[PDB]
Amino acid sequence: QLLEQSPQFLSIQEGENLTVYCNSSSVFSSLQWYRQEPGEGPVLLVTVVTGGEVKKLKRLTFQFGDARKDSSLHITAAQPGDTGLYLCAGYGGGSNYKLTFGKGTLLTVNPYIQNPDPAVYQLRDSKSSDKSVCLFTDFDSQTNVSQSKDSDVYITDKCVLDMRSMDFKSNSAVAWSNKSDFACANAFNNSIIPEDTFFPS
Amino acid sequence: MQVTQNPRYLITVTGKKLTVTCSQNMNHEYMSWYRQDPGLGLRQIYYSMNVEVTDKGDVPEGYKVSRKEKRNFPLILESPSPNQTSLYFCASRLTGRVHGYTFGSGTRLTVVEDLKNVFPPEVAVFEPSEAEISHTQKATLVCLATGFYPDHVELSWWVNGKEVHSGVCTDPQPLKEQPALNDSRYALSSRLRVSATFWQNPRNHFRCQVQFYGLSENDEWTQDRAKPVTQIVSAEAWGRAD
Ligand SMILES: [Cl-]
Repeated sequence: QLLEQSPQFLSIQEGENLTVYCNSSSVFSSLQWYRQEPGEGPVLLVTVVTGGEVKKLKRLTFQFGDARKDSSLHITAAQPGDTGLYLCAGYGGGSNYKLTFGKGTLLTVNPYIQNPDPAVYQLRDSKSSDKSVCLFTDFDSQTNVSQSKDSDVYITDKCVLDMRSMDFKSNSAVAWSNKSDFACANAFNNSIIPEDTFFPS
Repeated sequence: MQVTQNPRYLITVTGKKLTVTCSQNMNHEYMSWYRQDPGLGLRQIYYSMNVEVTDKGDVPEGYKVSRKEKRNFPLILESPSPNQTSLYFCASRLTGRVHGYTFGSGTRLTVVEDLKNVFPPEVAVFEPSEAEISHTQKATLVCLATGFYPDHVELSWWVNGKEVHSGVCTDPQPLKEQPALNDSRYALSSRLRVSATFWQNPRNHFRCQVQFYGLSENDEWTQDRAKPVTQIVSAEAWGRAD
C-alpha cells in the first residue's frame, strides 16, 4: 500500500530526455500511469499488467520490470507541454481492490530562452504610489528563484509568459512586502542570480 | 468519456452535513473518491466495485458513501471538519486490472471553522516600470490578489474589454499570507506583458479580474463587514502618455 516515486520534483530543459521511476514493496495486479495538470483531473496514460512489458506512446516509453514491482516512464525530447504531475498507481494485488497512488513526479520542462536579459524592476500601484512590487524578469530558464527568510516578504515562483505575436517568451517572479528595508535591489537576494542582472536606479 | 463532479467550489461551515455528488453514464462498475492535499498526494477515501458494493480506502474516517445506483457515487460528510478541507476527485473505471480511471474535474471543498474566516480578495494592478520600457521595449503589468479565504479564485486579464491569454502568466497556486495559521488568507499574482507602445497609448484599457467563489444566501452572516459572497473583484488601469 505504498508506491514510491522518484524524483519527487524534476526541472528539465526543453529538448532533453528524462526518466521517472515508480517502485513499491507491494505486488500489484496492475500499475497505472497518469498525468495531471494543477487542480484538474488526472488523465490516464497507460496500464501495465505483464511483467517485463514495454509500451511506447509516441515520445513516452513505459516499462514494467520482470519481477512486476518496478515501472519507469521515459520521455524523449521533453517539451514545455509535457509539464505536469506524473502519477503512478497500484491496483489490487490479491487481498483487496484498492487503487493506491504514489505522490508523483512534478515535472517542469523549462522553455529555451533565446536572449536572456535578467533585470529587477520596481512597479507602483496604479491606485497608490506608496504601494509597490518588485519584478525579476527575463532571466534564463536555469535560474532558480528562492523564497525569502523574511516572513514579511512574499516571493512567487517563476512563471513563463509567451507573447505569441512577437514569438517571445520570458520568465518572471514577483516579490512584495510592507517593511521599510524593502528595496527591489535586495528583494531577490536569497536567490543566486547573474552578476550582470540589471538594476535600474 | 465524462465523469461529472459538481460543484467545482464549495464552502461549508464545520458540522453541517454535506454531500458531494458524482455521476458517470459510461456504465462503469468501479467508482472511487480521492482527496488531494499538499505533501500527501492523492489518497483513496472509499471505493465501490458495483451497485450496493462499497469498501473503505485508506482515509475513510469522517466520510460515508453509497451506491444505490450504478451512475452515481455520493460522498457524505455527516459532520464536516476543517481537516476535511481538500481537493476531491471522483473517478470511475471498468473492473478488470487492465482498465484505468477517467477522473472528474475536482471539487475544492473548504470546511470553515467559522464564517468570519471568509474574506474576498482585494485586487491591485501595478503599472509597468519606465526602466523596463527603456531597456526592453516591453511593459509588464502585475496583478496582486490579496487577503482572500478560501483559495477559491480564478484570475483573468482583460484588455480593451476582451479576455487575453497571450502574454500572461499566473502563479500555478496562491501562497498563504500567514503560513503558520490553519485558516491563513491567500495571495495570488499574475503578469501581463505588452509592447511599450501599447502601454503608452492612453486609449488602451487593462483589467485584472478575480472571480471569488464565496458564500450564498444560504449562509448566515453576522459580521459588521460586507458578506463575502461569490463576486468579481477587479483592478484596472489605462495606458499612460506621460
Ligand atoms: Cl521488477
